[PDB]
Amino acid sequence: MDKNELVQKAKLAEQAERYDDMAACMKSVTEQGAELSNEERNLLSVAYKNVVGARRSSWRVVSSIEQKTEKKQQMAREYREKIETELRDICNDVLSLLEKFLIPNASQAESKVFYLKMKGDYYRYLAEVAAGDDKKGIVDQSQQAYQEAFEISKKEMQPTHPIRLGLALNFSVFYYEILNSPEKACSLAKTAFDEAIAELDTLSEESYKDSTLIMQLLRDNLTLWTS
Amino acid sequence: DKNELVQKAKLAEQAERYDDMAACMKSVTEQGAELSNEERNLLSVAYKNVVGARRSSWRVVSSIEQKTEGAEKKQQMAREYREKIETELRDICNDVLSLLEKFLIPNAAESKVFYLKMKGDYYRYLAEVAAGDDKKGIVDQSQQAYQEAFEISKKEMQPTHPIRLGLALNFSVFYYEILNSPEKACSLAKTAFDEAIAELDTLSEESYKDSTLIMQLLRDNLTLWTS
Amino acid sequence: RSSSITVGQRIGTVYKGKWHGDVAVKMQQLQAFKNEVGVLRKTRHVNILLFMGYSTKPQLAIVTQWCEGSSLYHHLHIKLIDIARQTAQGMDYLHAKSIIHRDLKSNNIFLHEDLTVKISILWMAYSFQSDVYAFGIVLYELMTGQCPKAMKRLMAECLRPLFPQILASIELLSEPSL
Repeated sequence: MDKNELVQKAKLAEQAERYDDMAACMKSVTEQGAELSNEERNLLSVAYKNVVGARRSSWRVVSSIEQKTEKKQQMAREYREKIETELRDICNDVLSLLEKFLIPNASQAESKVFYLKMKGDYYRYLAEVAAGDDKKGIVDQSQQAYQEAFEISKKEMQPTHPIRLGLALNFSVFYYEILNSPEKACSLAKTAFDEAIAELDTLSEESYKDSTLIMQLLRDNLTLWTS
Repeated sequence: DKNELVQKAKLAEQAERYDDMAACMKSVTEQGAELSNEERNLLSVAYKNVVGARRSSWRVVSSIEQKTEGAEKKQQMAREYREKIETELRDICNDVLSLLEKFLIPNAAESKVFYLKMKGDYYRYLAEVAAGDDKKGIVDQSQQAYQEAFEISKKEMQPTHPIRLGLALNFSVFYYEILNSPEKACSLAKTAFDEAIAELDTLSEESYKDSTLIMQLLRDNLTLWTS
Repeated sequence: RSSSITVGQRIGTVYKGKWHGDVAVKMQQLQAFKNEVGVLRKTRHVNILLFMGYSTKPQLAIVTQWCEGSSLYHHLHIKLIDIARQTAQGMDYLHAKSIIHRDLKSNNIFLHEDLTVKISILWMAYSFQSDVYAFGIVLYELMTGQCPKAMKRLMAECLRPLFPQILASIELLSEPSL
C-alpha cells in the first residue's frame, strides 16, 4: 500500500470504470500521503465525482417517477430513501476525509482553492437531496465554502489559470439551481468570463484547452440563465 | 409480494441500478415458478448487465498485465486485481448458476432452452477468466448444456422463434473463441444464419425487428472469422 | 436541463458568404473563369461541391454551398474507406461526363458535417489516369495519416485502374437484450 503504486492502482480501477473501488483506493492514498499534486489530485476528484454522478442520475429519475405516476407506487420512496442514504453516507465520507486531511494540509493557493471549492460542491449534491430543514444548513455550509474559495482564488489564481474558472461556474450554479437569482448568476459568471477574456492572450498551455472549454460552459450556462 | 418485486426490478432498471436488480430477481427466483416472458427478461437483464461490467474490467486489466514492463510489483497490482476481479466474477457466476440450476432447471417448455442457454453464457464468461486445465471441464459441461438445449431447437417452436436465434448464436462462439476452431464455428454460424435468412419470416412484429438485429451480428462474426 | 451576395470572412480568393444562406465564394482570367463555370454547370452530384452560380460584377465570382468542417488535408495533417468510396464516387461522375479534374488532392476534398465528401507536386503523376494517381495519394493520406490488404493493393494499382473498377473494388472491400 503506497502512493507510488496507487498513482497507477486507482487509474486501474478508473480504466476498468469500477469507480467505487477507485474511491477506496484514493482514500488510502489520501490518509497515507496528505497531498496530491496537480495530476494525481484528478484521481481523487474523478473517483468521488463519478460515484455521486451515478447516484444523482438514479435519484433524479426515481424521484421524477415518484411524482409522475399517481398509493401502490410507494415502493419508489423506499428505493429513493436507499439512494439518498447512500449518497448522504458517501458525502459524509468525503466531508470527513476532506475536512480532516484536505483542509489542514493546504500549502499552496492551488490546494486551498481546490479543496474549498470541492467542499462546496459536495454540499451542493447534499442540497439536491435536502428538504428545507436540512437544506438551510447545507446551503449555508456550501455558501461559506464557495465564498472562502472565491476570496483566495480572486487574489491568488489569475484567470489565466483554470481552477478559478470551474470554481466560478459551479459557484454560479449554486445560486441558479438552489437559490435562483439570475442577477447573481450573471454577476459571477459574466464578470469571471469578462476577466478571462481579458486574460485570453495569456492562458497557459493546458489552459488553452481547459480554460476555453470552461469558458464555453460559461457561455452555455449564461445562455440558459439569460433565458 | 412477488409482483411487487417485479415492480422493484423495473424501478431498479429505470434507476440504472443493476446490482440491486440482481438481488431482486434472485429473491423472485426462490419461488420456483416458471417466469412469464417479461418476468423472464427481467431475470436475464439483471445478471446479464451485472457480469458485463466485471468482464470489461477483467479485459482491461488482463490487457494491462500483458502490456506491463519492468519490476514485479506493478504487474503484482494487476495480479491482485485479477485475483480480486476473477473471484468477484466467479462468486457472481456461481451465485446465478446455483439459482439457475436449482430453481430454473427442475421446474423448466422453451424455458428449458432459455435456462440452459443462460447456464452456458455464464460458463463462457468463467472460461474467459479460467487458467490451468479446469478451463476444459467448465467448457465441456457448458457444451453439454448447449447440446441439451439444441436437442429441443426444433421440437417446440419455429426456426426463427427468438430464443432459438440466441441459442444458435452463442453456441457458435463456444467453438470459435477458446475451443479455437473457427472453421467449425463458421459452419454453425453460416448454417444458422442462412436458415434464418432463407426463412425470412418470424412469429410476431416484435420478433421481426429483433431477428433483423441478430443476423447482422452473425454476418459480422462470419466476416471477421477466417479473415 | 442542468449543468456543472454578402461577402464576409476571408477563408483562404475564398470567402464565407451569404446568399440564401451560407455559401462559399471564390472571388486570360476571364477565360479561366468562363471554363470553371462552364464545367461546374455540368456537375450535379452529392460528392461534387454544389455550384450555385456566378457573378461578373463588382468582381468575378463563383458561389457554392458552404461546407462546415474542413478539408481532408486539414483533418489529416470504416470512415476512411467511406471517404475513399465517396471520393471515387464523384471522380467517376466527373469522368463519365468527360471531365478531368487535374488538381485532386486532400485540400480540394471538403468533409461536409464530417460525413459527406465534396470535391501541387505530391498528387501529380493529363488523362483519367492522372486523377487516378492523385486519388491514390489520397488513399495514402487516408491510410497513413501522412488497413485491408485489398486496399494496399488498390493503392498500388492507382499509384492504372479507372474509377468504376476502383469503386467496385472499394465497395467489395454478442447478444442484445430487451
